[PDB]
Amino acid sequence: VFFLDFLVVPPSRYRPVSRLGDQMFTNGQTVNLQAVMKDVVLIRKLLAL
Amino acid sequence: QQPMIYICGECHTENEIKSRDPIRCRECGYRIMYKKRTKRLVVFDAR
Amino acid sequence: MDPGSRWRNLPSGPSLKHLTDPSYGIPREQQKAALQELTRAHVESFNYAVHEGLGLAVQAIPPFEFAFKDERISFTILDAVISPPTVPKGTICKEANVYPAECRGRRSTYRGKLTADINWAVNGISKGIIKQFLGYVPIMVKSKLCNLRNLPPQALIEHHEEAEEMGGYFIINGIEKVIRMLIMPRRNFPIAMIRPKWKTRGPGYTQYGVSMHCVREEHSAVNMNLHYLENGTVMLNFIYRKELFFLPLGFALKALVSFSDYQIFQELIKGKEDDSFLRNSVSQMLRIVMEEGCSTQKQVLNYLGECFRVKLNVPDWYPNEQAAEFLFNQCICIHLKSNTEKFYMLCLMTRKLFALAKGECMEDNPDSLVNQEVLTPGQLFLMFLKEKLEGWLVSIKIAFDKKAQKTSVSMNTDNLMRIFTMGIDLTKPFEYLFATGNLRSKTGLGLLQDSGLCVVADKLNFIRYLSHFRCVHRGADFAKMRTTTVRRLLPESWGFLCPVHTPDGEPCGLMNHLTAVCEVVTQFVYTASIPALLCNLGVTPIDGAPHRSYSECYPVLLDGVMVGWVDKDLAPGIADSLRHFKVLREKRIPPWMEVVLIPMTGKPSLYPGLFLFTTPCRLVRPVQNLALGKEELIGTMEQIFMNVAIFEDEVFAGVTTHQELFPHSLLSVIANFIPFSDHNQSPRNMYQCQMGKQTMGFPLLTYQDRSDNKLYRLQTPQSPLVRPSMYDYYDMDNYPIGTNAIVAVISYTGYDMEDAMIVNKASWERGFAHGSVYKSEFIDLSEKIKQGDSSLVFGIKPGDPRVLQKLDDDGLPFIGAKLQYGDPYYSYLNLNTGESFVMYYKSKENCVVDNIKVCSNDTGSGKFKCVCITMRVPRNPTIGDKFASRHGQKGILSRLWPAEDMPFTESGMVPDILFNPHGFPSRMTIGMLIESMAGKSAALHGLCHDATPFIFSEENSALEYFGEMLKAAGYNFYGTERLYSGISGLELEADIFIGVVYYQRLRHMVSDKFQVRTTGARDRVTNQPIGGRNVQGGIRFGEMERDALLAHGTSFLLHDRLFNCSDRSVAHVCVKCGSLLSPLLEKPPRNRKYNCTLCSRSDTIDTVSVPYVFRYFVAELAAMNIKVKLDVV
Amino acid sequence: QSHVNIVFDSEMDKLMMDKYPGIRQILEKKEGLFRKHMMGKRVDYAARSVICPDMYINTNEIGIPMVFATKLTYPQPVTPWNVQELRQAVINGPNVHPGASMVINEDGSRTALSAVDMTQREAVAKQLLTPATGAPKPQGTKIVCRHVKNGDILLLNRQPTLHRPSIQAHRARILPEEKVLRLHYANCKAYNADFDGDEMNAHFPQSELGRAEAYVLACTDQQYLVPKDGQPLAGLIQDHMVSGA
Amino acid sequence: YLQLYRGFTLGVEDILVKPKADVKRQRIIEESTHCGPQAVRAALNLPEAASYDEVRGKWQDAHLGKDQRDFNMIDLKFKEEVNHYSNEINKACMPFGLHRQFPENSLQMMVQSGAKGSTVNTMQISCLLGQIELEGRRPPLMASGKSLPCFEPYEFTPRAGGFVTGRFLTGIKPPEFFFHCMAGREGLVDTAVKTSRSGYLQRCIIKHLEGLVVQYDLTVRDSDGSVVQFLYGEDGLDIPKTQFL
Amino acid sequence: SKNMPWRRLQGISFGMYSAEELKKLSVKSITNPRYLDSLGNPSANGLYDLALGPADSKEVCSTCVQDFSNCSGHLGHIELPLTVYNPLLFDKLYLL
Amino acid sequence: MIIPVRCFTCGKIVGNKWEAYLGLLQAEYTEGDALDALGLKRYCCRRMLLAHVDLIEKLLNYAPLEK
Amino acid sequence: KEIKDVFAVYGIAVDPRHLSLVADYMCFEGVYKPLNRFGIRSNSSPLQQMTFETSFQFLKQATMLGSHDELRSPSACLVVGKVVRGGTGLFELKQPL
DNA sequence: CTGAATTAGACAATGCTCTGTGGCTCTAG
RNA sequence: UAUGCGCAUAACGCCACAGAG
Ligand SMILES: [Mg+2]
Ligand SMILES: [Zn+2]
Ligand SMILES: [Zn+2]
Ligand SMILES: [Zn+2]
Ligand SMILES: [Zn+2]
Repeated sequence: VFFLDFLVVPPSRYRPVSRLGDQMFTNGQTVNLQAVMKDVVLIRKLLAL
Repeated sequence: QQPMIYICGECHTENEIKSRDPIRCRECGYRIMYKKRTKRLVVFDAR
Repeated sequence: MDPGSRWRNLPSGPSLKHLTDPSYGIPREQQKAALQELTRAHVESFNYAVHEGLGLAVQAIPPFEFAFKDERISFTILDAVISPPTVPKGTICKEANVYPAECRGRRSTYRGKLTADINWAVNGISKGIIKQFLGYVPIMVKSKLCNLRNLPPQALIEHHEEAEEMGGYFIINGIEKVIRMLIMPRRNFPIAMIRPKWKTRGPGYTQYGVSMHCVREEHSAVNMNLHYLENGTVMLNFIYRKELFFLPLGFALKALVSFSDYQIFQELIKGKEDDSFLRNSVSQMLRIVMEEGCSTQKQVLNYLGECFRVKLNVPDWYPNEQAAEFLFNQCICIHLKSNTEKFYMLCLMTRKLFALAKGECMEDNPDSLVNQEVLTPGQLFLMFLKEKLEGWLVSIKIAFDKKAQKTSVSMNTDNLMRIFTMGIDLTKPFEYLFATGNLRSKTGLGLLQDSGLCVVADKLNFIRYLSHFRCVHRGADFAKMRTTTVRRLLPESWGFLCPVHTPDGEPCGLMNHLTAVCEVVTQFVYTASIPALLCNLGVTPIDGAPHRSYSECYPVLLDGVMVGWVDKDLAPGIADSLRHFKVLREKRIPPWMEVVLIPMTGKPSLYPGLFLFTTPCRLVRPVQNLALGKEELIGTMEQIFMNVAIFEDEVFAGVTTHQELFPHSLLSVIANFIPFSDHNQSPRNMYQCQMGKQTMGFPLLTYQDRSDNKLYRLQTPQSPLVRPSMYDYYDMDNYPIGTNAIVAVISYTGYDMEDAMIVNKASWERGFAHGSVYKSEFIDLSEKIKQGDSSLVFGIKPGDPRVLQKLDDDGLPFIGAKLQYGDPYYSYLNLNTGESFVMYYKSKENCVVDNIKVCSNDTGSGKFKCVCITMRVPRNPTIGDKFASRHGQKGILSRLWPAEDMPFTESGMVPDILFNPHGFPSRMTIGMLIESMAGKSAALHGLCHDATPFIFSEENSALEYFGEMLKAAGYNFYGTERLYSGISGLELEADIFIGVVYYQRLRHMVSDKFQVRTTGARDRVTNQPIGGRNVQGGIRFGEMERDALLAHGTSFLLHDRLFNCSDRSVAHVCVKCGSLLSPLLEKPPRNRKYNCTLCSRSDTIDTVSVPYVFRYFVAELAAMNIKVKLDVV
Repeated sequence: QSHVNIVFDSEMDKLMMDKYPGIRQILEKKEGLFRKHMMGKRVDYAARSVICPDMYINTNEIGIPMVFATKLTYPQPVTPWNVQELRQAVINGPNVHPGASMVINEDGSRTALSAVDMTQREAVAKQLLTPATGAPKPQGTKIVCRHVKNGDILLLNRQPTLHRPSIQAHRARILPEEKVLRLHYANCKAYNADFDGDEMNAHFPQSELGRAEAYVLACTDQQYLVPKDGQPLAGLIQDHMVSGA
Repeated sequence: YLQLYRGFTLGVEDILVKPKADVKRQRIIEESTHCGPQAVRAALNLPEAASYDEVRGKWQDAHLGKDQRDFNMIDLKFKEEVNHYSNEINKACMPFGLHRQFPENSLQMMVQSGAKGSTVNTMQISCLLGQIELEGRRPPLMASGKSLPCFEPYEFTPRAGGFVTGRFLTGIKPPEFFFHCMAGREGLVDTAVKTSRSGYLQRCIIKHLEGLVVQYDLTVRDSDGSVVQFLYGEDGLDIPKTQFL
Repeated sequence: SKNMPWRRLQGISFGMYSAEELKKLSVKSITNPRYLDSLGNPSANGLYDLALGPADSKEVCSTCVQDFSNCSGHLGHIELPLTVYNPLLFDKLYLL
Repeated sequence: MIIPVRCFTCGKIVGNKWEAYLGLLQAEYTEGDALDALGLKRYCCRRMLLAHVDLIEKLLNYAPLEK
Repeated sequence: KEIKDVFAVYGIAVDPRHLSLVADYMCFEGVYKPLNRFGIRSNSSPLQQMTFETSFQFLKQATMLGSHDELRSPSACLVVGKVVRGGTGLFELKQPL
């Protein structure tokens, strides 16, 4: 438990997007999870290389 | 029947404006136009 | 008094003859010059910054050079002009000029057009000049660039502006926004201060250090610090692009001049010749540079360019000598332009540091106004504009960098200067500052503040609107800090900042206001003749021998330039000669010069020297020089060595040098509108300056031309019968904010105790204090209704039963019309589809449509999609509305009392406002009693009394005066009458004080404050109610309410308020393994059973009752791999 | 690793832009999760308005406007000994005081009463007190969400809530054509209120448990002495201590 | 009673002072003009034949000094010297020497029956404002040693140090107006700053002491059973009910 | 209708999870960094995937079949390719 | 803005006295004598006309039609 | 005595029973303990420690130590939506059958 | 050749509730 | 969830200013 093999995505009803007339706005939790996930994709391509 | 009259802010000339035409005064080209007040019944209390 | 004096037309008493004059309502041939001087700082600073400061700023931008493939390319800006606001090109109009009423009603920005004559050169030869468009910069109204300049009041009425209209504001998106005057340090002056936080900055730094705020022609600003180290060594702090750099003093002093080390030594020990600790310290500082192989000026410049080239970012082909010259031009004493003058000013700052650290002079207080000045709007405009021009050149270089990386086909630049179009356009970064107040800089512009630089100049009334141009703000960083020492009223701001006019609460003492006589120096002059004038007097030049010991001499400073040294037996003679020349305007000495001679006491007083200031942005005020008999402008530092007198009686020969213009010149414009303010307690005058600005008054005269969000209008306002003479000097009957009321001070009804008040019902039913509020809603079909296809126009589908006889044929309500809740508000139809939509009126207040203006774009090519409906909401005074007198006596209306039940006097008169006499003892507003006696005399005799403060002494009292007036009118000397009871019929045994008090109606109404929430919307994360009354939300039952309800012992009442009435959710737990996260519903084959995902058994799942925020809590802890195990028993 | 740190705690990683607040900043501070949404909460069935004085209500009473009285409801269940009162309240409807906003049926379905036609509200008032219908839920009766009337208890409150008499339960007295709450003068030292523009929160308890411990425990009559030192804090003020003397 | 039969008001006849008492007041003010240098010689311990330039030189030495203990002693002796004239003026005007006495005086009936106000307020209306005292000291001096631009540097008179000796009945001259504005602003800033210091203290004490309730054995126990007191308050009694014991 | 809860929390305990216990709790491995497509719907294998809860009332779930008003919400996991520290325990890991 | 029809305190018609008041003041009466010649005896009536600022002549310089 | 001397400068008389309870709490453990986030470390309830200050550090300690909360604190009963033990919650009502 | 007290740095806290408006939330490469 | 008539539309934060008690 000192180490992570995976993050945990909390349920999507606790991470709602706040739209106001044809513009979506993501909250911070989904953005930090996405900044993990883009880097995960980058490492996965680099280990493929 | 009963055209929509708008009044220019500067020259105060009366302007008919339809839906599709660009809005500017037909004489002086000014950009703000005020809507004309027409005769229509409104009831107020004197109180 | 004195001819040509700006305060010679101040009236001896208030007249009331202008209200009934036959020339009333006829607009004058010229604007009243009393009102034009309230915004004169704003206008004149912007006028300098746009015409002359812009030329000086574009001469200050260095020729920008960079690297092509083969040859260096040089860009320089030869000229920059700002054009007045006109229509775009290709626009068919009769008038090319744009006026602020269009930009204010269409909600646009009133923009000039910045264009520059950029020259370019390849291989050192100038190939061609390019006139090039940069962007649109905003224009201050009634500047030299506004189109309302030089117009008479009839011509301002013609262009839908106010007669008597001053402008210190920008229209940014239809909104008048003012740049309030910030407090900066005193420019070009060494402020010796003590800060213990400087000890945490280096290894042996002391708390002592001399700050310096250098500005160059109001287009640059650089803060720098000398620091004192415990071995007597001085470090030189300097900031370059918001980051600090620490240099020993010998490197700077040895790089600035080609002097010998002994000659630099003699300049630093120059006052204190015999202090051997200083002698060893400055020989050690000069030895530090010698030890690092820097024996000439050129080697120091080479070393300093080597060490600062990475952070500094010159082209890589400059020498290191030039790279150090660049930092000494951008960072070190930038107000000087010569390097030897930088040496002498930096030696003076070091000598002041040595005197501070040896305990021999005293700390210049940064909080005293002596050491402070103002940031004017033209200065901020011009600094930000210079930074954006430099950034524009850098963007052109990045454009050539992109075309060298991407399109490197080696096309020569043979008028290939449509790459300027590929440069940045500085319209949007320039409008962001004026639209938000937030400062996005890479330099920081020498300010210590990042935000709050532009504020909406709203026009609730005219008393509030004047306060944006007189406000001097201390800083936004100080409201967060919990100290009470920057919020003190210090005596050095006598006559410069007002003592009463400041807010209450968080900005109290920070948001200060100028006095009525105070004014900001905004003129700029050539001071090339002044040092030769000083040397014609006894001031020896700084190179020549002073013919006496320097310990018996004064350092002379002319605007941050150390001119020389004066024999201390000659320095009062030189100071009196300069004041003589200043007040008589003789030897091109400016009338706004501060001639400060700080004397040599021989004690730890201020650091002595003859300081001479002629720069702008200083506060300056008129007194009268009694020796000359003429009016003199004295400054803030100059004032503390003068003995002004207030009254004629206080003038003593040989003691008082000066005298004020009038004894109430210590007060604001706004604080001079309080009647008899020297009889009130001072918090009650501070409250009136605040709530005089919250008054529903008469804001303006152009109601159809003004499109702003709310606008509070009093219906029938009256001139006060008892007002000061400043009320008539500033012609405040153009915009009156109150009504005279027959106020009786009686404890009669039971509803007027504890600040509440009673209004006669029959006066309210007649026109007393009736009002309106004009709400303007700007409807744009592009901005809000973004569905696609960009072809929405207001209109109806003909034959629509949703809009029949309720909207007009253009889908837009009638102008006489009323609007209840749920009525059709506007209709718009899609032209490429055919479908018409209707929008409904969602406000809960019945309004009447006032006007509807329809807007184009900037070209006259816009389509019928922008509109601006303005609606009138009635807002007559109800129970719960707040009134006020002019003395700080606020009060909620508790009761509208009938006229038959009101106590009638023996004259046959009821009051229309009852006042409870218990608002007097703890508050001591005696001026309200004098105002009522004075207003009753003013009504009876048909007069208008003077209520200017400080005109009544103890010998000739105010109550004696107005009692003799009431006695002459056949009334009581003490203001009381024989009232009867309207409920009983009997004459009341007491003798009731009644008069005429001028009341004000504040804009805080109960119709904007009540709210009730039964059920409604919930927050989508926690399922608790939402906040706000416009979104129809809930109120908090916070932590202290939880605590106070725990103290009652009512536990089911907390369980009610905090579980049943916020979020009672039902979760499913596995009772075996204790987990909310574990149950899961089966995919259907019905059955609808749950399975614990962990133990795979469907038997152990049952419901509990948790808050929904507890479920959000356990999910967010599961996101951190924290297990929450429940004991469910 | 620093992206995962920012997911858990957006202050563990310095020197990185484009971060948003992590789970620590969801939890820790003012405007956190505990202090903003667990220890204090937004709440339904409450009101807030400016207070004005009133002497001609009792000391234990509050003056509720018709603005609030026709909007704050209480879920009164229908028993055979109060069905005439609730039936008249259903007939009056949601815009006539004393009335009712809705009728909650026995299965949890909320029959909203109509402000327009009296025919629907007459049909609902006939249909009260009938036994368990064709739906197999016989456990309960209907609930009529009737308006706050004279005598209902309401917790009043003024921020900052510094001691225990800063929240007291007042009986309601319904006053027409106003928008202010009417408070007696004997309570103003307790709430520290002085009618210069103060506002007060009126929470309306929705259970018989909350009502019964607001009548007994948190009543105004029981808050006569301050808990600080047992001295009185309800008493007459300014005009009264002059005319009694 | 205040509606029907008696009225109640506050005129200017309730705050006026008789002419003979005003002559006494004015000559005590004239004597108060001259009590300057004795209060400086008393604090600096100088012989009474020392010149006015030597006393002023040593008071320029007490000021401009990092010790700041001679200077506070000089302010203390000035405040003690002018408190004598404050008390003489308040004797000369307040009980007798008012135009009306209690009970016919309405301001005295508000003060003395406890309705509203204090005796200090009535003395400030009718006698003097007295010494203006910013943070326990006389109002500050400028860096040149003068208290306002209308006064000399290191002037001995009490008028140049905040002793107002004007009243709200007849007005306040501009220097005393500025000193009084210093004092009013420090009062407003002080009440702005007290609240955030008093709130965090109460929050911390609440979050520790919240679990302590009296059990059914009469022991004040924490929420975990830890016994804090064996009888509440060492006798077991309730504070609102010990008042008549 | 009938009060669905009559059980009662007696206590709450804080601990950590094993990774096997989350991998039993998780319903979808989340892979796609793009939340929404061009047509506005949530993606497959993205952070707003419908194997988690719906984020609004306009959709239903995939694991259960309920709408937004009855779905409890479901956990997903981003399977990291390589091992990172746990920031809750990094100080105690440094000390150990 | 415009002269009130009645006095606020008592209901005396004061709206018909504004042009008479201006004609008396242009005929060189004192304002006290001009208020006496209109029969304004109570000072409630007398401040309604004494303190009236007539903003409608300033507010009609912006008259729109200018024709 | 020191709290009485603080309040008695200002003419304020807090009753002696409040002061005796506060001093008996601050001296419960044999040492004079502050009422701050360092004296709340001794508390039995992790949720009360989280709702007071530095919620993430007490959460981290409760997760490391495996701390149990008995849900008898007034903060812990309001986190989980349970009726608080003081006042009308020290007892339960039973219906005789 | 290592436990010792000390000192600098890091960090966490700093009253409560309520009402509005206005700009921006992904512009730069 | 609110409005309107089961149906149609609207479903927000962060800063900064200003204000109330
Ligand atoms: Mg108040
Ligand atoms: Zn036109
Ligand atoms: Zn299980
Ligand atoms: Zn689901
Ligand atoms: Zn009248």
